[PDB]
Amino acid sequence: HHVSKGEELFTGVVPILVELDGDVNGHKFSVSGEGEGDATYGKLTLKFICTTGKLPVPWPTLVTTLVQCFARYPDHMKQHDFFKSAMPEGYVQERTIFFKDDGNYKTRAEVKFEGDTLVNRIELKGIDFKEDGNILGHKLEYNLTGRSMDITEERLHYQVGQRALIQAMQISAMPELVEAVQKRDLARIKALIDPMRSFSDATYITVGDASGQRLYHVNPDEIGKSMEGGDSDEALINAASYVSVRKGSLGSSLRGKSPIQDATGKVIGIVSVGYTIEQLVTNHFNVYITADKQKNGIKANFKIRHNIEDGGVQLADHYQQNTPIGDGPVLLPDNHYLSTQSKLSKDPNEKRDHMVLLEFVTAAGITLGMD
Repeated sequence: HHVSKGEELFTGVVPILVELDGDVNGHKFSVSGEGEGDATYGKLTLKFICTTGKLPVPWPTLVTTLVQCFARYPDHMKQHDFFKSAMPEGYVQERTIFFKDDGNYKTRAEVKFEGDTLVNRIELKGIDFKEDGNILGHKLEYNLTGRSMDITEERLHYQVGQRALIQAMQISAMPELVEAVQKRDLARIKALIDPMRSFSDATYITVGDASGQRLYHVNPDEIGKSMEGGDSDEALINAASYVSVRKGSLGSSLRGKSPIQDATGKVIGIVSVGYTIEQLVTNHFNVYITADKQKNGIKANFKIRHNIEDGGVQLADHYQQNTPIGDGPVLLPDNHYLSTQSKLSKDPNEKRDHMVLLEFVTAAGITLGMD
């Protein structure tokens, strides 16, 4: 064998460490990140902790700064994966984030493998911020919800379906859920699904009994009523796991369904993990990537509109540059983009100022080429 380099280092789950040292208008802070990435699904699960106390800036403005080497590049685009090609020596990621009518971030980061762990060490410098503004004043919603009805991205819709079915099958197989469904323990079911729902980027998780009556729902007034859509019988009766598109109480949604079975294999319930069509076509950002031949790397210029609390949008104009750390050859890609979806949540057992991040990054924009 040979030592793994490039995409060979991302064939499985890779531990992640993130270290941010920030300085915004003299307010210094540091963030310690911890998690893992699975480039097979473009999946990132990270937990960030402010090791200096309170964060002087909103957590959503640090998401982009706080590892696109875990992007899910399809087989026909793996020759355009600059991020992985620079591994393990890694790349330098530089950004200037212009917050409209406010200050700006300047971030320099080294994303490289340190041992078997992918590490993102960032230095952030923020200047010209107004203390009463949306950033220093903590006036932004705690989310990173996209608002771009953009492309057909058919393959990406299937991937969320795969993502929904993986969750539905995993949740339906949980022994604590099976026992709670048997005893019809609504409070126990709620206690099991609530944390997973807050972490998951899915719009909803629905738990039904053997006849399709809801034992759990995002709206408690829907508990006890029948599930809506007419696509639950194949799991309730035939014990099948599948993906379907039907209209539920929350509208038309892309949903993965799996039966809940006791030890004898008898169907006792059903789990439905769904993504509304609205969230499916809107909640995402496209990081359009182009090659920078002279600087031997890539450039990225995208926009993020942080929702201001009680109305308004705070534009965060990103200008990104990635250059290799080593001298080895790197993939200079054709024009493409990274479809990124983020779900910001909180650890209920964490007293320190923190942010839990679930993130899916998928490369697209280059067809298979069949003419």
